[PDB]
Amino acid sequence: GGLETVQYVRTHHQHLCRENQCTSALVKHIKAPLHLVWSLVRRFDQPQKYKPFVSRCTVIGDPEIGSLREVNVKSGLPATTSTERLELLDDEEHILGIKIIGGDHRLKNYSSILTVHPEIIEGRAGTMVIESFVVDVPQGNTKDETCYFVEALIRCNLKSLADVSERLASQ
Ligand SMILES: CC1=CC(=O)CC(C)(C)[C@@]1(O)/C=C/C(C)=C\C(=O)O
Repeated sequence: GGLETVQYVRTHHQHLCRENQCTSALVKHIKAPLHLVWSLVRRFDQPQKYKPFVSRCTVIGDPEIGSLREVNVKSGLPATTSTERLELLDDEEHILGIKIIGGDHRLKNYSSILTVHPEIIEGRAGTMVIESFVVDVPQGNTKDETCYFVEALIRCNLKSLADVSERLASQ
């Protein structure tokens, strides 16, 4: 199911990419009810409640579909700021899509789709999160390098999402 979407994206989808584009998917299992995980992920205006590298986020007006956020990130990264647009938010089906449309970083034409799914983990309510992205390969890099570096960032985000969710769940 999870491993299945990951194999389809890394193979079929990667086959569909432009030569200067790459794509992958990450799966994370989280020992918390879907309501808790979804309540964190859906907050387009508050990524810093679980994304470890976001220092600041500004949204003017309601964080509704089509809005923009400006995020500042912590020191130590090849970036200081990113402007991102909310492309999709479906509270009934639990799907979130974003596109990065500006900033001083190296990710051009980055789009992500994140979905959240209910499951059982050791006889308890759990949640599976799948996040997939497509992004351009910056000039002097390869698809592999770009994918692995972006994957590291998403894994940090989903691990932190899991930690926060499971902490909240134990209450
Ligand atoms: C942590 C970081 C480092 C960069 O080099 C680019 C950028 C500033 C966009 C970024 O916020 C990337 C965040 C990503 C890929 C996904 C997300 O947050 O859902």
